[PDB]
Amino acid sequence: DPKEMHCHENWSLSPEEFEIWDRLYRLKENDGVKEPILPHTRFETLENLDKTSKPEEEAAHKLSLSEWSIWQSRPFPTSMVDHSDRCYHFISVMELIEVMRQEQGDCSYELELQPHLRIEDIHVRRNKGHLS
Amino acid sequence: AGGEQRELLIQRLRAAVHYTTGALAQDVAEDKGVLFSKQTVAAISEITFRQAENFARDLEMFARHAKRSTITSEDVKLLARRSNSLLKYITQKSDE
Amino acid sequence: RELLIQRLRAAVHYTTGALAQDVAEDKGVLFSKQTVAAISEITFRQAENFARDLEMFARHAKRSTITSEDVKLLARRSNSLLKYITQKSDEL
Amino acid sequence: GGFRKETVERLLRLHFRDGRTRVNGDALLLMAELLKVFVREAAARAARQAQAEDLEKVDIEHVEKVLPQLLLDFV
Amino acid sequence: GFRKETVERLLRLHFRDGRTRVNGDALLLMAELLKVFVREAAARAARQAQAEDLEKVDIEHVEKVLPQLLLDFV
Repeated sequence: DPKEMHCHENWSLSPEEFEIWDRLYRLKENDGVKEPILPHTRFETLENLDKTSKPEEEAAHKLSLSEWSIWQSRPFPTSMVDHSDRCYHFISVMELIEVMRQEQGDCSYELELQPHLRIEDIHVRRNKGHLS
Repeated sequence: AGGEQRELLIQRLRAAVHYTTGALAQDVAEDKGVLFSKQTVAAISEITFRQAENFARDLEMFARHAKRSTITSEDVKLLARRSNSLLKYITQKSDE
Repeated sequence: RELLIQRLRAAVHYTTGALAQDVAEDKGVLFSKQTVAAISEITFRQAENFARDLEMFARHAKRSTITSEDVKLLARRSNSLLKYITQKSDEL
Repeated sequence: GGFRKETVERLLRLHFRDGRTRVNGDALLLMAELLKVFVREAAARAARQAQAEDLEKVDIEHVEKVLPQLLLDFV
Repeated sequence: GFRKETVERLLRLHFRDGRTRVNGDALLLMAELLKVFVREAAARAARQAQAEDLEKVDIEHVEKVLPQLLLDFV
């Protein structure tokens, strides 16, 4: 005879839990804050199986993954899940980019590799000259 | 669920994930002595919903890759194979 | 050894510049040497991610040889990337 | 606890591409724990960012700061 | 774009086990996947430069594109 856990053995919220979500966490018309939405995936070079079912996706706050690029040169602590090699590779390129923003690491990257360029490895192409 | 009349199920699951996110965030707030904003909890709920979509797609493709229709513990281990803390915890709890 | 790594980086750098030249002439833009060097480093590091996943995906299907279905499994998250490659796998 | 087993199965079958796909009970309980770990990780990282900025209220900017590295650990 | 043999060297460089091998079809698919990844990075960075009305793509556009780029290919 447990009236609390009686109403939620299911997948959705119980009527007691829906009341808590409505008053405390639900963003309403009263809330002068925009709904948080993650941006969708969109390819520039592939056919996009369009996920454009929401034309309302600008009455909301699009979570930016690049607004804090300057903070992304060093690891962002950790609670219980350590950083991955995928994440460390992303931090390394950001650290590389900030080193190159100071003019230094940009030209030297091309310089240190050119003695190692074995032509048998590459598909030779014509230097069109659109690199500044 | 497929291509028509499934927005209601999405809204109900969104609300359930939002409630669970708020309940877990309150315990994190007790542990660290901070308070979470409404919009912060809504953002974490949205992140969790899309990460659940990623997890479902990964698990289904991993199960189908091994000529299986049932998602088992090996699919969850292959999902958590990337982080040492996330992989060994699974081995700590999937076996248990 | 480090010499083998530099040899592969130089190949990725030259190939990245050649592909960026095709994109540059499609949009009428110019790529900085800093931009191609950054994209080349991302491509080199992405090759490690792909290689590590493919090896673990092959062992998941009780195989030691990486096949085309493992490459398809890399695109399991995006539909547009999944329909691509799959059509390129069928045509080879 | 966190998510119920039924909510996890409903959420996964919402995004399953095939109808014949099923989930074992052990894998379903593993995913409920994995989602709870993800929520706690996001909340703890955002809260410690607010603490590093000496703010007792976690706002949207602290989630946006930790978000790129957070998603890259769970890919 | 990428040659088949260099892709085989790039993959073998990061294999943790020695018994792992790659089939020819997977190598040709991986050469295409790598070419798409580079072209995707260049096209997205150029589109950010176009949004700023700049015909010259700098590393600032790479920072704008890198997080979503890594999250779209997995």
